[PDB]
Amino acid sequence: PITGKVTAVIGAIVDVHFEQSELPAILNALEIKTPQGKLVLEVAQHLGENTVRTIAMDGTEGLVRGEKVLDTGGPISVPVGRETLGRIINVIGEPIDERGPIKSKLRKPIHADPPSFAEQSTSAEILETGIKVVDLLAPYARGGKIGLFGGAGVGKTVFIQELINNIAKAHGGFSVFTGVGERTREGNDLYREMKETGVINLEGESKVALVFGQMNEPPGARARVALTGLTIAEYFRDEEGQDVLLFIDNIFRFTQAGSEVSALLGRIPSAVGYQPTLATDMGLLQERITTTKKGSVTSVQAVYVPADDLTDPAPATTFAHLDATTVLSRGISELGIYPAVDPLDSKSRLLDAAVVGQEHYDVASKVQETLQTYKSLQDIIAILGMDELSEQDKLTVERARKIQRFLSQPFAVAEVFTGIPGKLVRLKDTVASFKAVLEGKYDNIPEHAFYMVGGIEDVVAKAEKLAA
Amino acid sequence: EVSSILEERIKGVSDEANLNETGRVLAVGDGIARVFGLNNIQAEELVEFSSGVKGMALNLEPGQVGIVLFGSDRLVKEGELVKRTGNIVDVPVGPGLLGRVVDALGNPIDGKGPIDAAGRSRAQVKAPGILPRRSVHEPVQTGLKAVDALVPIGRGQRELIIGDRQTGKTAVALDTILNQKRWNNGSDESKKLYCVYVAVGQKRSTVAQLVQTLEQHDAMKYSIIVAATASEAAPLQYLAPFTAASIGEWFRDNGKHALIVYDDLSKQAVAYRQLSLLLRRPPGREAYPGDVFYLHSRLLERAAKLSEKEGSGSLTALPVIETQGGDVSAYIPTNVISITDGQIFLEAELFYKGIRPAINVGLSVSRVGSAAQVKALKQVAGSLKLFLAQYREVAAFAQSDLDASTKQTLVRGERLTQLLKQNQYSPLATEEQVPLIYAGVNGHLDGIELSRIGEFESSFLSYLKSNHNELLTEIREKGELSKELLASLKSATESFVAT
Amino acid sequence: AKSAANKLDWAKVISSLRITGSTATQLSSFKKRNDEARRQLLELQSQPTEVDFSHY
Amino acid sequence: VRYEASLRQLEQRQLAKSVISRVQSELGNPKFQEKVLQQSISEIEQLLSK
Repeated sequence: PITGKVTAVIGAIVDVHFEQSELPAILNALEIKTPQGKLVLEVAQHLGENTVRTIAMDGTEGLVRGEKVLDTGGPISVPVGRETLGRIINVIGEPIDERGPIKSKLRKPIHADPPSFAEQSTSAEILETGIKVVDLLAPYARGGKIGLFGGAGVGKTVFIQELINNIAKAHGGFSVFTGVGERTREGNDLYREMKETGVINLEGESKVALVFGQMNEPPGARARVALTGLTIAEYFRDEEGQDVLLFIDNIFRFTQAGSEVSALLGRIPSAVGYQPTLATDMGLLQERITTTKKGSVTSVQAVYVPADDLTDPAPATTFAHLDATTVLSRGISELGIYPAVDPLDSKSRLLDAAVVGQEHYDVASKVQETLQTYKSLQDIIAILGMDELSEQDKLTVERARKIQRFLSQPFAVAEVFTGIPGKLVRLKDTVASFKAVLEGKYDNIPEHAFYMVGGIEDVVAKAEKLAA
Repeated sequence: EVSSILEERIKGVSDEANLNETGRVLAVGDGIARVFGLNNIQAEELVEFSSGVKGMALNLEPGQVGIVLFGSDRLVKEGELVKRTGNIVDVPVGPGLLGRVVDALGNPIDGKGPIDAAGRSRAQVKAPGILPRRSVHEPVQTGLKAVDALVPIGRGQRELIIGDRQTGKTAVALDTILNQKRWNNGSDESKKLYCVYVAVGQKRSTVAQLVQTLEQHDAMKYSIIVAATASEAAPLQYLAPFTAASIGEWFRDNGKHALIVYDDLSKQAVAYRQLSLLLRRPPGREAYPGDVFYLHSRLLERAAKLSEKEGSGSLTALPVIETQGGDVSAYIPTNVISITDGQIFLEAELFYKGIRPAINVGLSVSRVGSAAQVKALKQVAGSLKLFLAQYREVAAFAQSDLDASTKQTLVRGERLTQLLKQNQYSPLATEEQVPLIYAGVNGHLDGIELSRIGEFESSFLSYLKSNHNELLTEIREKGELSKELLASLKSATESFVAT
Repeated sequence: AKSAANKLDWAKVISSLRITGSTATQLSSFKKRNDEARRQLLELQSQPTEVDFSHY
Repeated sequence: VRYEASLRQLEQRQLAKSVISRVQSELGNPKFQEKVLQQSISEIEQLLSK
C-alpha cells in the first residue's frame, strides 16, 4: 500500500511522508481520516524520498501530525448522468443543497484533456437563442466563448435565466451554471427562484445543474469548481450528443484562486500580482469548449473587473480567447430594457457573411448604423431644438426610437418581472423583423406597439390594438 | 483487425538495447523533473522517459540534470528512468511537411499520413556570415494595394508586424498566403516561397478553422501550420519558430525561399516570462525575462537574403507581434523594434471604424525594404506617401484657408483613403494596384465622389482588362512604368473619369 | 385564400369611416387575421410523413 | 448515427479491459514465473553482445 503519515502543515499545504519506494503521482487525490470526515487534498509537487506537497480542497481547522493517509491513485472524480440535474454539488461532487445523498451513474476525473484535433469546431455555425437582440448583434456559435460584461444586478440575473430555457426548447439540452466566489447567502436566494421558475424542477431531470464556489473553503477548490462543472457537460456532450451551456460567474475569482495556490507553491507572483501560469490555466479550460462528433458545449463567462480597469493581466488573457462580447448595462436595465444589452457594445467576430449569411450581415450593419447616427445627432439636437431636424435626420429619429423599444422582449422566466408572458424569437424572425423597420413599413406603428414584443409575427397584433 | 497490426508493432519494439546513460527522476515539480545522474550528457540534448514523456536537458548541474518536461507531471513520477536519446533537438526538414499541420517535433496533429522527410537539421542554428549575404532587391508582394505601396518587404528581411488584437491581425495575412497563388505556383524558384505559416499559442478551434480556411482558398497544399496550443506547456511555445526556421533554412539553402509567417511571438514571450517565474529565473525588465531579447534576435538574425555562396533563397521573415491593447513602450515590443527595421501596424481605431486594412503611416515607418519595390508601383507610392503625409497634416489643422493644404490633399486624401479599403481574402496582382493608386496621384479621383471610388475603380479595371490587357502585362511583367503608359494608361484614366 | 382575407379586411376599415361605428371593426379584423396567421405558419412548416432507411 | 459513431471508438474500449483481464490472468498463472525467466535469458544474450 501507499500510505504515509502527515509530517507538516505549513499553511493548508500538507506534506505527507510515504513508505519506502511508493509515493503518489502529481494531480492525485489523497484522503485523510479525521474527526471531520475526510480532507481531499490534491498533490501538486513531489518533494521526493517518498514525500509529497499537496493543496487543500476541504477546509483545515487543525490537523494532528501522525494521521494516516490513503492514495486513491488518480484525480478526484465527480458524478455524471441525468441524476445530478437540479442539485447543488461541491468540488468533490457531494451535495451541498442538503437534499441528502444523490444517485449517480458513472464518475469521471475532473482533469480531462482537450479533445483531439479531429473532434473540433472546424466550422463556425449559429446556435439559435430565444433573444432576437443576441441573434442580431452578437449571434451565438457552437464551441464558442461569448464574454458577458458588467456585474450582478445590471440585468445579469434575467439574461442568465432566459438562456437555460432556450437551449432546452432548441434541442433538449441542459446547462450547468457555475459560480466562483458565489456568496453562500445569495446562492440560496437564486436556488429558491430557479426552483420556482422551472429551470430547476425537483425531478431527476431538470435543465440547469448548479455547481458553487464556497469562499469559506480553500483557494484550490475555487479554481477546481470550474472543472467539476465542465465534466458534467462533457458527458452529455460525448455520450448523448446534447448541447449544453456552461455559465461562469466571476472569472475574477478563478484568477484570484489560482494565484493564491501558486503563491503557496512558491512560484513567483510578479506582473501585477497574477500568476505566471495564467495563459495555460485558461488554455485548458477553454479548449475543452468545442464541437465533437455528437455534442457541442457553448459557454457564457462573465468578466468582472480586477482593480477598476481592463488593462490588467487577468482581463487581457480572458479576452484573447474570446470571440463575442455581450455587454449588459445597468443604466439600460433602469430604462426597462430586457435584455439590458448595450446595442453598440454587443459584438461578434463570427458576424462575417458566410457564417451568418450575406442577408443577416446586411440587416445587422444597418441596425448598428441607425442607432449610431441617432445617438450622435441627439446630443446637440436636444439642446438646440428638435425643430432643427432635416428630412434625412427625422427618418433616422423615427427608425431608431422604434427599434429601441422593440428590443424589449419579455421572457417567460421574467414573466413576473416584465409583466407580460415571454416570447421566443429565432434566427428567421430576428432578420425579418429588424429588416422591416429599415424599409420603414413599420414607422406608421407606435412605440407602445414595439414595447414587449418579439419578431415580425407578434408585432402585427399591437398596431391594431393601440388604435383600439 | 486493427488491434493485431498494432499489437504486432509493440512486439517488434519488445527487445531493447543498453541505455547510453540512465538518469533517475529524484523529484519532479515546477514542470522541471529534477533528474539525478546523466553524468556525461550533451547540453540541452533531448531525452525520453521510459514512461513515454520526452523532455530535454534545460538545466545542467554537477550532480543533477534538470529536465524540462514537454509532457506532463501526471505521467512522470519519482524513480523513473530517463533514457539518453542522444540527439540535440533537430527537426525533420524539406518537403513532405507541405499540406501538414504540425507541432514543434514536426510531427502531424492533422493526422494525415506519416511525416516523411528528407533528413533532419538542428533547431538551434546560428546566423549566416556578413559576406555570404546581399541586399534585397526582390519584392515581397502581399496582395494589398495599401501595404505594397507604403512598405513592401524585402525578400530576406525582418520587419516588425505589430498593431493591435484582432484588428485583422489573423485575417489580413491570408492575403499574403493567396499572393503565393500568383508566385509559388509557377516553376521559377525565386518566385517560390513555401508557405511556412505558424500558430504559436492559438486555441484548437481557431487552429481547426484556420486549416480549412487555407483549403477553401486552396493555398493549403503548399503551406504548413507550425502550430502550438495555449493548453499545453512552454517548450512547444518556444521551439516552434526555430522548427519553422530550420524548415525555412532547408528551402533557403536550396535556392527556394520560405514565406515564414511567425504568429504569435507575444505568446512566446509570455511563455518565456512564465517559465522564468516557474523555475525562479529572476524577474528582469518589467518582470519579463532578461534573455527574451536574445530569444527574439537569435531567431530573426537567421533571416537574410543569401548571395550565391550558400544558395539563392531567403527567409522572408514576418515577426508577428500581437499587442494586448497597445503599449508599445513595453520591453517586449521596444526590443523587437530595434531588432527589426521598419514596421506595419493595424488599428483598433480604423478596423472597427470600418476601414480595413487599418494601417496608420506614422506607426509604419518606411526605411530599408521599399527599395525591393518594383518600379511601376514605387513611382506612384512615393507620391502617395507624401500626399498622405499631407492628408495627415491637413486632417490635423484646427490649430480652412481653402488652399493646397486644406482642400486639395483633404479631397485626394479622403479619396485614396476610401480607395484602399479592401475586403479581404483577395490577392491583388501588381498591375491592379498602381493604375488605381496612379489615378489618385493625378487626382483623377477628385471628380469621383466618396461613394463612386470603387464604381470608378472596378469599371476602370474592366475597361482596362479589355483594351489595355497588354499594358497591364507590361506594368506587372516589365515591373515598370514606361512612356507608353504615360500616354495610353494616363489617357485611359482621363477618358474613364466621366464615362 | 389567405390574401383575400387580409386585403378585404383592411379595406372595410376605411369604409367604416364613411358611416358611424368603426370600433368593432377592430375586433372583427383582429380575429380573422390571427387564426389565418396560425394556420399560415403551420402550412409553411409542412412536411409529409418521412423517415429514411436507405440514406442511413 | 450518434451511437453508431460512438460505437466505433467504443469497440476499442470494450477490447481494452479484455487486455487488462489477460494481464490479471498472466500474473495468476505461472506465466508470472516462466516468462520473467524468458526475458532473463534474452537479457543475458543482449548484455553479452555489447
